[PDB]
Amino acid sequence: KRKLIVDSVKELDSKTIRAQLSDYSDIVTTLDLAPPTKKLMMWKETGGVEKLFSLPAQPLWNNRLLKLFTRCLT
Amino acid sequence: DEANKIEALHKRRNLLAAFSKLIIYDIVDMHAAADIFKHYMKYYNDYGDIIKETLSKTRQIDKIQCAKTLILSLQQLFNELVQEQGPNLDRTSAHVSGIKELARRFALTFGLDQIKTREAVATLHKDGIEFAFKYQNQKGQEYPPPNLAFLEVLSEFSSKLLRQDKKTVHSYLEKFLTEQMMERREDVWLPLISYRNSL
Amino acid sequence: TLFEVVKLGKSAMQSVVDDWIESYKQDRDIALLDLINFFIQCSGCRGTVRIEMFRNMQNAEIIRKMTEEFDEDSGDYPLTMPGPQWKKFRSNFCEFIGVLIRQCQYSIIYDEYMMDTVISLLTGLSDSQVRAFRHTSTLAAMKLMTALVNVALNLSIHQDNTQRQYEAERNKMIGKRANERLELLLQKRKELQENQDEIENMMNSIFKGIFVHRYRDAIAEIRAICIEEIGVWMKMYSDAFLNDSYLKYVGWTLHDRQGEVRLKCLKALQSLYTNRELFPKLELFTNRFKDRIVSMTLDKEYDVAVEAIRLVTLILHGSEEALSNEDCENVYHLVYSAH
Repeated sequence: KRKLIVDSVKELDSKTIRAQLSDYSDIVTTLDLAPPTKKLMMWKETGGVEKLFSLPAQPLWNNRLLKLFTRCLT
Repeated sequence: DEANKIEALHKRRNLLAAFSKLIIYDIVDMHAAADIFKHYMKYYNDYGDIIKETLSKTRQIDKIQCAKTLILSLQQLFNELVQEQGPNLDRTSAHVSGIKELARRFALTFGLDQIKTREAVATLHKDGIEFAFKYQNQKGQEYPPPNLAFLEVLSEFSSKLLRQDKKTVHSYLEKFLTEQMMERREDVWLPLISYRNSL
Repeated sequence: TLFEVVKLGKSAMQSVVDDWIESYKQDRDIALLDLINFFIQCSGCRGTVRIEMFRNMQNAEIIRKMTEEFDEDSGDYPLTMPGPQWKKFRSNFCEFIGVLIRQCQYSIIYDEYMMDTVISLLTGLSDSQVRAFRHTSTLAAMKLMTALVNVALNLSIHQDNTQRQYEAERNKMIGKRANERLELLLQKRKELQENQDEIENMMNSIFKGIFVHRYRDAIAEIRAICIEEIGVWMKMYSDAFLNDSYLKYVGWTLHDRQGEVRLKCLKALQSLYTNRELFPKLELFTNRFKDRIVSMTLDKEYDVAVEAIRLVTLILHGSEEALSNEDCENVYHLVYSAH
């Protein structure tokens, strides 16, 4: 019977706002920088399980060599 | 040493990735993947994703050799722990419970819908019992198996399946257990107690 | 049948506005009963307040009776139930209310009766623990206040018109009807000034009866609605409201805990400052809150950060004095964010 959620009070204590006044860290965070060097960016390009697992360990600059490799992978 | 450590770890990752390509070759004809499968928790941050992908790409291609390499992996884990801890078997120590936790991690991948879960897991329990009785006991007594702590791992897999086949596995089990082994219940034989409660 | 008319695809709002204004002239009481039923039924209630109940029962007993006949299924109500029909319903709701009030500004508002009834009813609905009534009353009262802001703008404009005619007659110092037109314009100017005083009094009544309870609501969305509409009014009638006396409330609401509310406040602050090429007051407010704004540029919610950076861009446009070196260095480091 009467399956509606009843709300006891709508008042909220001022102390929590005063806490946010003294300490507002709870809505801030630290700046997450993008990778600052080339090495980690090229690694991030061919990184991940699918990309690492779908290309040879020795890079192949000509796609002509890519077709013989990618051909035989079920 | 920042750059050197980053390059060394990535180079290692590339080598292991080439070895995972060889793991696909292991799916066709190679073997001896137990060591790479074992090093999943101690090297979790380096290799969690690769080990998970290897497990998935072995489940989707051949469940049979999947369950083979899984059982050989657990054989390697058990043989390393027994060599490490000798006679006591250190059930109290965290290590063995952590291996059981890894076993639960292995269990999570399995899905009830698959037919092979209805027969590969059955074989897994078969071989886990066989492993528990792999080595015979010199004295005190002929019943108590040594290497016996593997049944605490196998009890973690007996939860999954299955009501009808529980009798069938038990009829296979009676080739290994005896009447007074079934009857006796004490703190050393708790693995069997849990197995019967799971059967 | 008003609720269904507003929901089911009305072909034109102005037509039913004109028909209702004529019918209200025909009978105040029946049309007011329809309005009470309208306010109840926009929250989805299907009960009915009766004529004897309307004229005789007190509002708290009426609202309790409508809780009895609320006939809700869950604790969800139309302002929180999903689907396009309820959003379209809200749009039609605000459109009808605003056009209805804006075309009646010369008669109904000055009857000393309608506003007292509506205010008392909404204050009771907004003080009720039943959240659905309190929510619909908040949005409705904000829309009502915006209509009254238009009333205030229209009144001031008309006062300027009568002042200009007064000044033209102050130029025309010779003429038998000159004294007559000067007196009539003074009479009209005084009547509009007294009317204006009543309007601001009613505005103050609404503000202190609603906003002070609703800037601090348990529901974050209600607080956000309040900040939205105060930004609308100050964008709408800047000359009379853009001072610290009203800014302080915004200052308090800058410390909201929820990102959604911050996004609404940030958008309102961004919109208001861009309105004037040459700054209209608030310099003290900028000095007080600038540093906390530039600290809020690193919000967990990316949209908040975007709004913050555009605010700092406005701070640059207005002054170039307010910014420090460290502020510039911090934002230049923020150019390399992942987002």
